[PDB]
Amino acid sequence: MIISEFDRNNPVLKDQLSDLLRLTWPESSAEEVEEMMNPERIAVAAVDQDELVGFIGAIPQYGITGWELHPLVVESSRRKNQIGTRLVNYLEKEVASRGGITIYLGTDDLDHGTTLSQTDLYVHTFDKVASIQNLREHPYEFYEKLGYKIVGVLPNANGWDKPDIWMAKTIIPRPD
Amino acid sequence: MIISEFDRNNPVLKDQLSDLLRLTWPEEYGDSSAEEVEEMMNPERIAVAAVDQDELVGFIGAIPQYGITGWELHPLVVESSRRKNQIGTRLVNYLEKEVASRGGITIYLGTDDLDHGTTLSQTDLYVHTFDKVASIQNLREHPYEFYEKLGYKIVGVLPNANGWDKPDIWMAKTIIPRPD
Repeated sequence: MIISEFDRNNPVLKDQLSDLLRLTWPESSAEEVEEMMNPERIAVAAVDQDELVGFIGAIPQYGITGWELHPLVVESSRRKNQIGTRLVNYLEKEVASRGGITIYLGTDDLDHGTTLSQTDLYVHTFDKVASIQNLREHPYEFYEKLGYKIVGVLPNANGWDKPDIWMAKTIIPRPD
Repeated sequence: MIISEFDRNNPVLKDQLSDLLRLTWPEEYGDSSAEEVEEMMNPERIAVAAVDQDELVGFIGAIPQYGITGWELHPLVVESSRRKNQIGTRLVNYLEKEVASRGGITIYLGTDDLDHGTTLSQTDLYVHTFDKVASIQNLREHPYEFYEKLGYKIVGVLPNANGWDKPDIWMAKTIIPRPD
């Protein structure tokens, strides 16, 4: 398996990304893939032989300092979590290379995956954020293991008690 | 002065909006004004105008980011007059009503602290993040408190968003009653 910057001129590789996004989330695909091919963004591919098994992207939202991690998609396979970890690490390195400081992301709790759903998050917001528990292997803990910290929540974002969890990580050393 | 829905077929209103976005924020919309005005008039979005004597004095917009339930408040632009905060309060209230009418549940926004406007800047926000958020103080009339007076609560911050110790403050408010 090789991790490299996504070659945006391999059309079948792009269509592989578009099938991957088609199959992981039924909620089509070519339009969003073309948004992910913006030269403004960072696009990283994880390729085994000529098969695309992983893709990760980042959007510069705050100049060059703040980047949003979107999306991360890995074919359901063996070592899925390892490919995802490697892609995250490579993306952090790319963002640092361009003068980036922090990567942040939103991961939704749509079906009671965490203890932040099914509760009124405006009451003791940060006490509930600090005491979060993973109820159904929600991906938030995946990023928590890679150094990302929950720094915010959007109450009722996707419907009542279906919030978005905001996680961030500063990927370069603090100046001293 | 009247707050009403922005007429997306008014080129005169559009050019007034592009003049306001140019003059209030020369940094952002000096070259982006026609482009971003056309981006702000997307029919999926909400566009609300504040007009006094056929002059566009205020504008507020909202983007549906989470289906139709979660909306981001962007942008809010008021001409620098003595009634700036009244116009803004007025626009926020009208926008909340608009978003609720369209099936929206929560409106959220980001307000950046670039130069020590609050106590959340000029510090490592990764050290005692939520205690520093809870003990926040407005040092130089930062807009976060303007939104706090309108019912918005700080629900998150992004440390080092705009550079080291120049964070973004995330605020949210749910605009419809809790169903029982």
